[PDB]
Amino acid sequence: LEGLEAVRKRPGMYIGSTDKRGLHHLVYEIVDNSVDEVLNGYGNEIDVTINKDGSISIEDNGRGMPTGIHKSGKPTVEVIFTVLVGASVVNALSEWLEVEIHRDGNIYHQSFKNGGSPSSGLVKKGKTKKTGTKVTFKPDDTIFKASTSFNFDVLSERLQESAFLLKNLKITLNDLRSGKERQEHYHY
Ligand SMILES: CO[C@@H]1[C@@H](OC(N)=O)[C@@H](O)[C@H](Oc2ccc3c(O)c(NC(=O)c4ccc(O)c(CC=C(C)C)c4)c(=O)oc3c2C)OC1(C)C
Repeated sequence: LEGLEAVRKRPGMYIGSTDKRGLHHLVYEIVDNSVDEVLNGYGNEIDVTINKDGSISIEDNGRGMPTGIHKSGKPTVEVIFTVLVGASVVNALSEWLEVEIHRDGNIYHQSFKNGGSPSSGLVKKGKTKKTGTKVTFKPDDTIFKASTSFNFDVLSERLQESAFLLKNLKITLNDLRSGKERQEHYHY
Protein backbone atom coordinates (compact mmCIF):
# COMPACT_ATOMS: atom_id res chain seq x y z
CA LEU A 1 0.00 0.00 0.00
CA GLU A 2 1.50 3.34 1.29
CA GLY A 3 3.30 1.18 3.92
CA LEU A 4 6.21 0.59 1.51
CA GLU A 5 6.41 4.42 0.96
CA ALA A 6 6.36 4.90 4.79
CA VAL A 7 9.53 2.70 5.10
CA ARG A 8 11.14 4.70 2.22
CA LYS A 9 10.41 7.99 4.21
CA ARG A 10 11.69 6.93 7.70
CA PRO A 11 13.98 3.86 7.05
CA GLY A 12 15.69 4.28 10.45
CA MET A 13 12.32 3.62 12.17
CA TYR A 14 12.24 0.09 10.63
CA ILE A 15 15.93 -0.77 10.22
CA GLY A 16 18.26 0.28 13.04
CA SER A 17 19.75 3.36 11.32
CA THR A 18 20.08 4.89 7.83
CA ASP A 19 23.83 4.15 7.52
CA LYS A 20 26.24 1.23 6.60
CA ARG A 21 25.01 -0.64 9.76
CA GLY A 22 21.40 -0.37 8.40
CA LEU A 23 22.49 -1.46 4.88
CA HIS A 24 24.08 -4.63 6.35
CA HIS A 25 20.98 -5.22 8.56
CA LEU A 26 19.01 -5.66 5.23
CA VAL A 27 21.24 -8.75 4.56
CA TYR A 28 20.90 -10.06 8.17
CA GLU A 29 17.10 -9.80 7.85
CA ILE A 30 17.16 -12.10 4.77
CA VAL A 31 19.71 -14.53 6.48
CA ASP A 32 17.37 -14.56 9.58
CA ASN A 33 14.51 -15.81 7.32
CA SER A 34 16.80 -18.77 6.22
CA VAL A 35 17.85 -19.34 9.91
CA ASP A 36 14.11 -19.49 10.90
CA GLU A 37 13.69 -22.32 8.30
CA VAL A 38 16.89 -24.11 9.56
CA LEU A 39 15.35 -23.98 13.10
CA ASN A 40 11.93 -25.11 11.61
CA GLY A 41 13.92 -28.34 10.84
CA TYR A 42 14.80 -27.89 7.17
CA GLY A 43 18.09 -26.86 5.67
CA ASN A 44 21.78 -27.00 6.66
CA GLU A 45 23.42 -24.58 4.19
CA ILE A 46 23.26 -20.82 3.62
CA ASP A 47 25.07 -19.18 0.69
CA VAL A 48 25.64 -15.38 0.59
CA THR A 49 27.02 -13.92 -2.66
CA ILE A 50 28.06 -10.30 -3.37
CA ASN A 51 27.37 -9.97 -7.12
CA LYS A 52 29.45 -7.84 -9.57
CA ASP A 53 26.60 -5.25 -9.75
CA GLY A 54 26.54 -4.72 -5.96
CA SER A 55 23.36 -6.74 -5.38
CA ILE A 56 23.44 -9.59 -2.85
CA SER A 57 22.05 -13.18 -3.00
CA ILE A 58 21.01 -15.23 0.06
CA GLU A 59 20.36 -18.88 -0.86
CA ASP A 60 19.26 -21.76 1.36
CA ASN A 61 18.21 -25.45 1.09
CA GLY A 62 15.11 -25.15 3.30
CA ARG A 63 11.70 -26.32 2.02
CA GLY A 64 11.18 -23.20 -0.09
CA MET A 65 8.59 -20.51 0.79
CA PRO A 66 4.88 -21.70 0.67
CA THR A 67 3.25 -20.55 -2.65
CA GLY A 68 -0.47 -20.80 -1.78
CA ILE A 69 -3.06 -18.20 -0.83
CA HIS A 70 -2.54 -16.27 2.43
CA LYS A 71 -5.52 -15.46 4.76
CA SER A 72 -5.78 -11.93 3.16
CA GLY A 73 -6.75 -13.48 -0.23
CA LYS A 74 -3.39 -12.49 -1.72
CA PRO A 75 -0.63 -15.07 -2.55
CA THR A 76 1.74 -15.79 0.46
CA VAL A 77 5.11 -14.93 -1.27
CA GLU A 78 3.62 -11.54 -2.28
CA VAL A 79 2.33 -10.85 1.27
CA ILE A 80 5.76 -11.62 2.90
CA PHE A 81 7.61 -9.16 0.63
CA THR A 82 4.96 -6.34 0.56
CA VAL A 83 3.16 -6.29 3.99
CA LEU A 84 4.74 -4.79 7.16
CA VAL A 85 12.24 -6.75 11.01
CA GLY A 86 10.40 -8.29 7.99
CA ALA A 87 11.34 -9.07 4.34
CA SER A 88 8.89 -6.28 3.23
CA VAL A 89 11.28 -3.66 4.78
CA VAL A 90 14.21 -5.03 2.64
CA ASN A 91 11.91 -4.87 -0.45
CA ALA A 92 10.87 -1.25 0.27
CA LEU A 93 14.57 -0.13 0.50
CA SER A 94 15.62 -1.97 -2.66
CA GLU A 95 15.50 -0.60 -6.23
CA TRP A 96 14.84 -4.28 -7.11
CA LEU A 97 14.25 -7.63 -5.38
CA GLU A 98 13.90 -11.14 -6.84
CA VAL A 99 12.81 -14.42 -5.19
CA GLU A 100 13.48 -17.87 -6.52
CA ILE A 101 11.85 -20.89 -4.86
CA HIS A 102 12.63 -24.60 -5.48
CA ARG A 103 9.59 -26.46 -3.99
CA ASP A 104 7.21 -29.41 -4.93
CA GLY A 105 9.39 -30.25 -7.98
CA ASN A 106 8.96 -26.72 -9.43
CA ILE A 107 10.96 -23.46 -9.70
CA TYR A 108 8.92 -20.34 -8.89
CA HIS A 109 10.11 -16.76 -9.52
CA GLN A 110 8.72 -13.37 -8.47
CA SER A 111 10.16 -9.88 -9.22
CA PHE A 112 9.64 -6.53 -7.36
CA LYS A 113 10.91 -3.09 -8.42
CA ASN A 114 11.24 0.57 -7.38
CA GLY A 115 10.52 0.10 -3.68
CA GLY A 116 8.57 -3.15 -3.58
CA SER A 117 6.02 -2.78 -6.40
CA PRO A 118 5.37 -6.30 -7.87
CA SER A 119 6.88 -6.35 -11.41
CA SER A 120 5.40 -9.84 -12.00
CA GLY A 121 3.21 -12.41 -10.23
CA LEU A 122 4.62 -15.71 -8.97
CA VAL A 123 5.71 -17.43 -12.19
CA LYS A 124 6.61 -21.11 -12.68
CA LYS A 125 9.95 -20.91 -14.60
CA GLY A 126 11.09 -24.56 -14.65
CA LYS A 127 11.45 -27.90 -12.80
CA THR A 128 13.84 -29.09 -10.07
CA LYS A 129 14.70 -31.92 -7.62
CA LYS A 130 16.41 -29.40 -5.31
CA THR A 131 14.57 -27.45 -2.58
CA GLY A 132 14.92 -23.98 -1.01
CA THR A 133 14.70 -20.19 -1.42
CA LYS A 134 17.10 -17.67 -3.02
CA VAL A 135 16.58 -13.90 -2.41
CA THR A 136 18.54 -11.37 -4.45
CA PHE A 137 18.09 -7.66 -3.76
CA LYS A 138 19.93 -4.42 -4.67
CA PRO A 139 19.61 -1.64 -2.03
CA ASP A 140 18.36 1.75 -3.26
CA ASP A 141 21.02 4.54 -3.75
CA THR A 142 18.30 7.18 -3.01
CA ILE A 143 17.84 5.70 0.53
CA PHE A 144 21.51 5.00 1.36
CA LYS A 145 22.76 8.28 -0.13
CA ALA A 146 26.41 7.83 1.15
CA SER A 147 26.96 4.10 0.07
CA THR A 148 25.21 0.84 -1.11
CA SER A 149 28.48 -1.24 -1.34
CA PHE A 150 28.68 -4.24 1.03
CA ASN A 151 31.79 -4.83 3.14
CA PHE A 152 32.96 -8.49 3.06
CA ASP A 153 34.59 -8.31 6.56
CA VAL A 154 31.45 -6.85 8.24
CA LEU A 155 29.21 -9.66 6.73
CA SER A 156 31.82 -12.33 7.60
CA GLU A 157 31.85 -11.47 11.40
CA ARG A 158 28.04 -11.76 11.54
CA LEU A 159 27.82 -14.98 9.45
CA GLN A 160 30.63 -16.54 11.56
CA GLU A 161 28.59 -15.76 14.70
CA SER A 162 25.35 -17.23 13.16
CA ALA A 163 27.31 -20.44 12.16
CA PHE A 164 28.75 -20.68 15.73
CA LEU A 165 25.39 -19.92 17.45
CA LEU A 166 23.45 -22.49 15.42
CA LYS A 167 25.94 -25.41 14.72
CA ASN A 168 25.85 -27.95 11.78
CA LEU A 169 25.11 -25.05 9.44
CA LYS A 170 27.58 -24.33 6.65
CA ILE A 171 27.53 -20.61 5.81
CA THR A 172 29.42 -19.57 2.75
CA LEU A 173 30.19 -15.98 1.89
CA ASN A 174 31.36 -15.09 -1.63
CA ASP A 175 32.40 -11.87 -3.35
CA LEU A 176 32.16 -11.77 -7.19
CA ARG A 177 33.09 -8.04 -7.55
CA SER A 178 36.00 -7.27 -10.03
CA GLY A 179 39.42 -7.28 -8.26
CA LYS A 180 38.13 -8.00 -4.72
CA GLU A 181 37.07 -11.66 -5.17
CA ARG A 182 37.03 -13.69 -1.92
CA GLN A 183 35.49 -16.93 -0.64
CA GLU A 184 34.99 -18.10 2.93
CA HIS A 185 33.01 -20.82 4.65
CA TYR A 186 32.04 -21.23 8.33
CA HIS A 187 30.82 -24.37 10.11
CA TYR A 188 30.89 -25.36 13.82
C1 LIG B 1 10.90 -15.08 3.74
O1 LIG B 1 10.11 -16.26 3.84
C2 LIG B 1 10.16 -16.89 5.12
C3 LIG B 1 10.98 -18.17 5.07
O2 LIG B 1 12.32 -17.93 4.57
C4 LIG B 1 12.95 -18.93 3.92
N1 LIG B 1 14.14 -18.54 3.50
O3 LIG B 1 12.47 -20.04 3.76
C5 LIG B 1 11.00 -18.86 6.43
O4 LIG B 1 11.60 -18.06 7.43
C6 LIG B 1 9.58 -19.25 6.83
O5 LIG B 1 9.25 -20.36 6.03
C7 LIG B 1 8.08 -21.07 6.24
C8 LIG B 1 7.10 -20.71 7.17
C9 LIG B 1 5.96 -21.48 7.29
C10 LIG B 1 5.79 -22.63 6.51
C11 LIG B 1 4.67 -23.55 6.67
O6 LIG B 1 3.73 -23.15 7.52
C12 LIG B 1 4.60 -24.72 5.97
N2 LIG B 1 3.70 -25.81 6.12
C13 LIG B 1 3.73 -26.69 7.19
O7 LIG B 1 4.48 -26.53 8.16
C14 LIG B 1 2.79 -27.85 7.12
C15 LIG B 1 3.07 -29.00 7.85
C16 LIG B 1 2.19 -30.06 7.87
C17 LIG B 1 1.00 -29.99 7.14
O8 LIG B 1 0.13 -31.03 7.20
C18 LIG B 1 0.70 -28.86 6.37
C19 LIG B 1 -0.56 -28.82 5.53
C20 LIG B 1 -1.13 -27.47 5.19
C21 LIG B 1 -2.38 -27.04 5.34
C22 LIG B 1 -3.48 -27.87 5.93
C23 LIG B 1 -2.79 -25.66 4.94
C24 LIG B 1 1.61 -27.80 6.38
C25 LIG B 1 5.68 -25.02 4.94
O9 LIG B 1 5.74 -25.98 4.22
O10 LIG B 1 6.71 -24.11 4.82
C26 LIG B 1 6.78 -22.96 5.58
C27 LIG B 1 7.94 -22.20 5.43
C28 LIG B 1 9.04 -22.61 4.47
O11 LIG B 1 8.65 -18.16 6.72
C29 LIG B 1 8.67 -17.21 5.62
C30 LIG B 1 7.78 -17.80 4.53
C31 LIG B 1 8.05 -15.94 6.17
